[PDB]
Amino acid sequence: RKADLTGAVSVVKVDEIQKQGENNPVKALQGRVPGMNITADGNPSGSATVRIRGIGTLNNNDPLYIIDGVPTKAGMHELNGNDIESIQVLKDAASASIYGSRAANGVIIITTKQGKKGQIKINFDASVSASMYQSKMNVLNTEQYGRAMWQAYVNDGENPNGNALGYAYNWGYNADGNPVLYGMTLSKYLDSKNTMPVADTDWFDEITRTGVIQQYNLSVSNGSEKGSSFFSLGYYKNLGVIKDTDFDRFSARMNSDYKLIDDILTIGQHFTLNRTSEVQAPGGIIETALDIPSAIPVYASDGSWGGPVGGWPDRRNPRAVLEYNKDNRYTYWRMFGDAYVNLTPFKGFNLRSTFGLDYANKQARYFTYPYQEGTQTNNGKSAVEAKQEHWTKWMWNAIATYQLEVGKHRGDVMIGMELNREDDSHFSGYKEDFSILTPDYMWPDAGSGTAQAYGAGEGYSLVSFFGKMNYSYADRYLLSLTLRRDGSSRFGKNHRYATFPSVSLGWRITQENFMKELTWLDDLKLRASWGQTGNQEISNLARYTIYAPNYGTTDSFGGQSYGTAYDITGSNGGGVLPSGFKRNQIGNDNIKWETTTQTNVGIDFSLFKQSLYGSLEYYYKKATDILTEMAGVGVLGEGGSRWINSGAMKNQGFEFNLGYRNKTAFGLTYDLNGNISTYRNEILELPETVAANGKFGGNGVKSVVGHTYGAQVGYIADGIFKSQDEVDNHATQEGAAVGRIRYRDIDHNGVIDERDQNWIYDPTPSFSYGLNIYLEYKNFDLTMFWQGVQGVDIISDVKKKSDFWSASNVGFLNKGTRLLNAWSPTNPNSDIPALTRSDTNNEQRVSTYFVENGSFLKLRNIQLGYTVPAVISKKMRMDRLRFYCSAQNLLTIKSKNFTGEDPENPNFSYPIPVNITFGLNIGF
Amino acid sequence: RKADLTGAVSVVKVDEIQKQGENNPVKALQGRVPGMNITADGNPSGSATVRIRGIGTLNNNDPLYIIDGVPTKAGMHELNGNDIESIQVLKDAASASIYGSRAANGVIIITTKQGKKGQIKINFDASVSASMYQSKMNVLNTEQYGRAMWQAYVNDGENPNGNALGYAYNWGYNADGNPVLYGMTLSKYLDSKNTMPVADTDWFDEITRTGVIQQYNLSVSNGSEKGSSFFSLGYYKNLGVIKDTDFDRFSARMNSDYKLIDDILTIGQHFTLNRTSEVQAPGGIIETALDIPSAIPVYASDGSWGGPVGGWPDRRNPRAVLEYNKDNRYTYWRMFGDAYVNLTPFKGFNLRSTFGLDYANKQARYFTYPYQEGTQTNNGKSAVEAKQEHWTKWMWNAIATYQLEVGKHRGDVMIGMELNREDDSHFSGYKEDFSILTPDYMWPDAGSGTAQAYGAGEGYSLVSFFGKMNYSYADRYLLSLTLRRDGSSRFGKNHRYATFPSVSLGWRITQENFMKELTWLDDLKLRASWGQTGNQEISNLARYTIYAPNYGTTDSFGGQSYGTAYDITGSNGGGVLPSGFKRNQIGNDNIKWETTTQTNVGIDFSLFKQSLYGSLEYYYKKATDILTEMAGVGVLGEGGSRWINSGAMKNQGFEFNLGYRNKTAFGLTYDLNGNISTYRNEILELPETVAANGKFGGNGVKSVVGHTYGAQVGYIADGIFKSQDEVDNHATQEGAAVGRIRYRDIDHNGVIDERDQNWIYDPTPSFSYGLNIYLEYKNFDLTMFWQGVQGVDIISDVKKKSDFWSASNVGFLNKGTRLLNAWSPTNPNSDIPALTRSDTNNEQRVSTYFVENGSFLKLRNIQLGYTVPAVISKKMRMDRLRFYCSAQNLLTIKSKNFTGEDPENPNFSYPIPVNITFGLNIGF
Ligand SMILES: OC[C@H]1O[C@@](CO)(OC[C@H]2O[C@@](CO)(OC[C@H]3O[C@@](CO)(OC[C@H]4O[C@](O)(CO)[C@@H](O)[C@@H]4O)[C@@H](O)[C@@H]3O)[C@@H](O)[C@@H]2O)[C@@H](O)[C@@H]1O
Ligand SMILES: OC[C@H]1O[C@@](CO)(OC[C@H]2O[C@@](CO)(OC[C@H]3O[C@@](CO)(OC[C@H]4O[C@](O)(CO)[C@@H](O)[C@@H]4O)[C@@H](O)[C@@H]3O)[C@@H](O)[C@@H]2O)[C@@H](O)[C@@H]1O
Ligand SMILES: [Mg+2]
Ligand SMILES: [Mg+2]
Repeated sequence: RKADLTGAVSVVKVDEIQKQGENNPVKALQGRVPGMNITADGNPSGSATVRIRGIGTLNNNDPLYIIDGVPTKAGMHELNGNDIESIQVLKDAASASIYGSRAANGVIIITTKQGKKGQIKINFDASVSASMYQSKMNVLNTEQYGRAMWQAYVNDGENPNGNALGYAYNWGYNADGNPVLYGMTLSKYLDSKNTMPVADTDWFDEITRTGVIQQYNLSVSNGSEKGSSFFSLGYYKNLGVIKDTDFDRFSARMNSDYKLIDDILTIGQHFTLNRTSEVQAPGGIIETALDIPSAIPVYASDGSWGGPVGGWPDRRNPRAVLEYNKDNRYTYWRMFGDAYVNLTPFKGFNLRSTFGLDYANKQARYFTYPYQEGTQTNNGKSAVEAKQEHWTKWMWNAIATYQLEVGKHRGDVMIGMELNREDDSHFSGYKEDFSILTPDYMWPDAGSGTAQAYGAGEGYSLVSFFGKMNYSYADRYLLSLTLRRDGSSRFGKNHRYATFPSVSLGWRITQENFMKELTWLDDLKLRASWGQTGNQEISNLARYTIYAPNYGTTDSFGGQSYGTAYDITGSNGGGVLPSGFKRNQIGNDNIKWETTTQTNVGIDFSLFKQSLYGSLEYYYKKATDILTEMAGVGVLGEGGSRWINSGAMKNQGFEFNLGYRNKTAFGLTYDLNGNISTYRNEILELPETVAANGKFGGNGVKSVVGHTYGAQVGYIADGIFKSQDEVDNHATQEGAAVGRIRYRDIDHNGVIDERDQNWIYDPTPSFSYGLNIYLEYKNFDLTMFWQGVQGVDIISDVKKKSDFWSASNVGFLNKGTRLLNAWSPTNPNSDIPALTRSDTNNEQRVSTYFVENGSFLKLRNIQLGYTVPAVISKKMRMDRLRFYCSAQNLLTIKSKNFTGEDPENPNFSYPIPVNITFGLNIGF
Repeated sequence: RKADLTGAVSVVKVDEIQKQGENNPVKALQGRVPGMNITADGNPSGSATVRIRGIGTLNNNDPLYIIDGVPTKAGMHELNGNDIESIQVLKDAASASIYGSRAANGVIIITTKQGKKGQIKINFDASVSASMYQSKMNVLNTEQYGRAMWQAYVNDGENPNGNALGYAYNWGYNADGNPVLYGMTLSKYLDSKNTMPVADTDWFDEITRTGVIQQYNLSVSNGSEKGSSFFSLGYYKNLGVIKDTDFDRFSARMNSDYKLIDDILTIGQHFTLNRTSEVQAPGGIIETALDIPSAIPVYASDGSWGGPVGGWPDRRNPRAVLEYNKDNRYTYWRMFGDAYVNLTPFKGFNLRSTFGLDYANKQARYFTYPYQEGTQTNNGKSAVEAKQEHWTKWMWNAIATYQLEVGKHRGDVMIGMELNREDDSHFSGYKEDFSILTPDYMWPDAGSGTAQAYGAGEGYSLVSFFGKMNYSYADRYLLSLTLRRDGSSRFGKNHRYATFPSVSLGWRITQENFMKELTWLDDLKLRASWGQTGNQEISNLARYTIYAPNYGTTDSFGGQSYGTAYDITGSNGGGVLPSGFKRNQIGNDNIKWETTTQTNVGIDFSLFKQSLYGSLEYYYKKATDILTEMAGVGVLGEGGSRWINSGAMKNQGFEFNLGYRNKTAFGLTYDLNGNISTYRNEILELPETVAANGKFGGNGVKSVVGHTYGAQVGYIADGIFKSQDEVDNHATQEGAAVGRIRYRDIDHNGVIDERDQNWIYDPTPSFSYGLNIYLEYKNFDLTMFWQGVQGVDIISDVKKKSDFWSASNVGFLNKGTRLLNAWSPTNPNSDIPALTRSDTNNEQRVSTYFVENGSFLKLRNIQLGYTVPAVISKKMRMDRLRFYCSAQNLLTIKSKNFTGEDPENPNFSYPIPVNITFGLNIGF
């Protein structure tokens, strides 16, 4: 049962959602909804990025979740998703407009479990899972690193014995004169102090482990004619594959409703409390682990943490970083409550007053221990940072609804007034100069150094007046008209309020009398919708020219703190220096709402006695007057960024969902759910400065206007130079040599320069598809979900340090194993460029070499279960007893062009592990 | 129905509690419970101090509240007391031992409302009240202040015109030579800059207002055979009489219970969330208002805040202080949840697992604005202090109970394991050097001055194993035996655990067959109890020798910060100075539990068909091995304080409760509830240093051992010297003169010295009584509650600055009106000493002059209500509709000896106002 019946509505089967056993219900529906992209890195929390109907705006694209009628934008990883009864996604502007003013990026409706009338039930779910690392990046060992360094040295013509890294090479020349390596030897200690012995260390294995996930839920519901109630307690814990990273969550949900005065009066409430404690991996931990060479031992001779010495590259120990970061635990309390009252003066009139509250508390204590890893140290810096953050959102809604059933005409008229208020604040203290260096002793009162205080606050408000009218004729013709008047505190008084209309039409062809003989065609409906929605998801202080007294107490990297504090006297400090103000941004009083117009056409069909159902959708989204933050022209200096309505986004998309469920003669019930979606995005208008800096694409070389959002311009790599004759024949370029990347001459001017660039990267897949198979046979239920993406290109940063030697910010870094298969006179059948120590050809530039085919098809979740027969369960008095074993991310298929692994996450972010889970469900 | 039936249990009628309309339910029962003292200053919050059975320990005496089986010690002002169904107070150690290990100071049982089976109900309560200031302290106006100053000057023999305060006196001598004042004149401006004009300002009226209190509660309950539920929403707001002080609170409570598996399994939960925002009055605001003379204007000539100039005393403007303190608003979130599960393997066995959580969050932002009030200023100091505090308590309880009903013998055997864990933390940031000086701009990131960070954390744990056995023979002989094994983390391993037994006996005389003819005697029961309880309410870090790195970042008054930071180089600062550690206290590994033995004897009677009921109780409490924090001997220096078991407290008390309810021929129902209680406290053992410093009494002159706790030693004032002959006849003393206080010579040595002191102050009332009258007549209900205290002495600090001139730390301060009635040759019929400018006689010493009779009798709450007749309510479909008007603290009677006002609060704390309230109750 769709709650709109005339728009693009996707209903998610919650039974399959809980089968995957994911903490975040959103992450479970990664590819089960057409026109919906869910990206998850794989960290222990269920945090993920959601994109509905592609990218339709230049500001934040987070969709507006709605739970029990309360809107929000926070992630669902911090909420208990196991007590969800129904999930509805509103991807159409006309359908989602009536649910709030923040429906620009789509609306997701989440309904919590409630006690069913006339029965009382309980459900206890237990789940234990083991997570194993699968995308183990292959890196060179000590011998492989030495061989690669020797190959680079001999390719560059330098003496390999002058590496000054403890490597002694016994090598010679073959008959053809190509250098050949016979053997290598290493000094026992990398330094002259004999404190860092050489060893073969698997850093990826050292920093990874086998995580343990435990989930325990207990829900009880009780219904009655005078009311109903529901109480759920949930516990979740996930240990990440990366060491010293974990996330656990307690959840308590209480829902109830009461009917008084012979069903005239109703009072209901839905409340939930969550407590999530998490230790997160440090930024770029995978990058640090990959960069550090395997020759560095984990522990030194004296038992201290190992580190680079002498000429080894300046890379911190990933194991020591994880050990020091294990105490950076943050606690998050989530408060999601709602109380509603409903009154019915007569049969057709309803008045609902609803109050919703969302209170978020975050407390963190970050520690900075003194470390000395060889030549890497922080000069004995020890510090503590105690941070507190508060978020408070409250919403009040007044709804008046009238329904009439006169003749064959059904008419619903609803009006509503909504008020939203959000207030955010944060404050933190910083202390230094500790002695014991333990979490127990590291408190700000126990410090003896410089102390700093930080603190900020902000907020906004929303006012909405909405009206919805629905007309139904003969249960065959449906018309919907809605109007919205929305205002926000982020705009000036002149442009505070804006009006948004939406219209929807629907015709049930199967109800027409001219096809009564079509018994096979059970149902057929054609619907169209044209709607307008408003977007204002911008900075709260957007229309004000912001001047702030940035003294310079905030930590900055590279010294570009831009603080305002100068020793005008010239006493080299010693006190409070004079301060001032700096401009953060230039205000603009002409900013207004961003108008997104959505046109949707849908065909819903159901054939063979409601067995073969499906829907086909075509949508066109056009966003104009987009509030974009343009940067300064260059001479305007600091604070030149300002918000302006100079954007234009276009999205043309197709979606197709199909489902076929049927039994079998011998007792097998098979249900197949197929889904496919495609979309095309385009940028039509953009400010000149934004197109020049290329923040939305183009890399600052060409304007992204007229091209897909996120498209990147780069060079074209036409293979590599296999001979000097090839170098001479090709157009002249800087750094051209044998074994180097050959760049195509686009304009045929005879020289390779900055103008030989074209559009090479397009982050738009050809189509994303999903397939869910459910089989029931003799109390055995098997679930199998496949998700695939075809026609998508990906930029691989791992390739930059796996296909080249010394292609990073620093040299002598550890590289990938496939680097051993580089081009050489001995091995001419290779496409990887020859190893070198100097990047004369400048191979770090953006080109088609780093663009790979991201197409993949992976088994997201497979589950085999056994249900106890009813007679045994009744003998044990149990209503239901089930067991199941599942595998998540067990198998995947990638393209041959993709040289790396894990096409979903081809970057240095958190890896995606394989989960093996065993679970039980009891229905006492 | 008492939940112990064999111990000292007080049942509080909740219907009368809600009649008073107080935010704190505890404050409502100020004198309705025998042997229970409730002290409330009168601030907008319902904060109050509770003492059960007198003072029985030298450490914190706060009783252990229990709500829904969850123990706590936080005040009930932050919780919603309007949803309470029953209140039980356990003042006996034997009865309260089984409810927790913190029952040393008594246990209060609070039960929340639950849905009654088979019905569904709603109650809406509205209340609007006005609070008016009644205890307006009388202070001298400009003319009265000038007259008093002239009288003091002429009494001291100095020239009154040399006061240098702008007062010019035209005065002369009478026939007898006594000076007489004819007239006075004042300069228009108190300063030479003509910026502070003279005016007659009523500071008490200026800083006080008429407060408004609003209360709105809405509760709904629904019961069924399969479970029950209850949901309550409450809002309270109180504006204090002192300006810029207020307290509001939102409360949401959800209770539910479910019965599954044919009543074998039960799952229940009780949860409440509270949000209290409060701005409190600054410390000593009443004292500051009284001290400042009335001649100081509220506003200066230029419109700025007025302040003293020239020779006027250094007193800050109370109105300006209140105006600057209005932004010191703190927010407090309270989380009180509990979930329990019960299983019955068969008829007589029960297993209960209960988990309770108490989470408290406090966020405050204190502002320090730059002020310049005449000569009073802070050198333009502006600062912000952002403080965050977290408290987290969690308790787990496992209870196994068995009941047998064999023959005439009833046997209950219960065992239980309880675990408690409390963790507290706090951190704050401090910033300075602000420019705009508004709450919006005052944030730590916006500051430009020195920043400080403070932070601390602590906690403790409790483990308890308890067993209770109850035996009943013929429903006539009752025996109870309980044993407790309690351990805490605050002690060492050797003395971690302690054992506490308790025994109770009871005999129902009315059940004996030898008095079957006593029809009038409906019921008579004699009970006795002897129990032992453990007390460990001490500092968490009590057994450790504490060394802390107190750098000196904490604000201190007078410069005694005791920080550890010295400029050993001698560069006058300019950086981080070297620091160290200091000893806070000396540890003691021999500390153990404090053992309190309570012996109670009770007689419960009920006569005339359960119409005249009552109870008489006698209790003896003996606390030994009391954990007291003794100070250093004097040469031990800092950190000499340590915890030791060297205390002994004795309490002998009597209580009597009576109640008579009866109807009348013409239709009047009268219920009278009388209560009386008395107690005597004594200290038997105490450490020598504690007795020497006199922290528990004696004022450091004589040991408090063998005397009542809090007793004070002082001189004896035998009137005043009315002539020189009286001075000559009396024993010689320093400062003796005509009109000065005469001090009795106790030892008859002929000279008044420090040894002429005796016990003068005893803070033990002779008896405290209460009387509640409830009258019902023709739908009119009248409630009248009187509370009286007799035989209590009070030390009046107001007298020190109302009966003397220049008796404070500084001179020329405003004094009371009664100071005008001082002794003089013109007015010899007076007991107030003659005015003087020099305290040669040293009248500031503790003496019987400042000891007054604190006996009082006040109408705590009177309420007249009208209930709509049932037929009209049914016509309007309402189940109940009632209105009421009430007065709180309307009338009081004091003793003639008490020269001041408000005997309950005779100090400079928050005043107690008169409340006039109108309320309505609706039962839809
Ligand atoms: O600084 C960028 C870098 O650091 C992070 C934190 O690791 O961001 C710092 C700030 O992000 C905040 C502000 O909301 O929250 C993000 C983290 O807190 C969590 C807790 O659940 O999310 C809070 C809440 O806000 C979102 O993150 C945004 O809508 C939602 O996803 C979520 O519901 C957690 O998910 C985030 O890690 C604030 O807490 C930090 O000060 C990272 O975000 C980023 O990588
Ligand atoms: O410094 C003494 C003087 O100042 C007060 C605050 O005005 O105490 C200062 C510190 O007391 C703290 C520590 O708990 O709380 C007291 C105030 O906060 C409130 C908020 O509801 O109470 C908090 C919580 O702790 C109790 O006070 C003790 O168990 C409980 O009553 C209550 O549940 C509020 O009631 C108090 O005013 C801390 O907040 C301050 O830093 C006063 O206590 C005292 O007069
Ligand atoms: Mg070219
Ligand atoms: Mg003497």
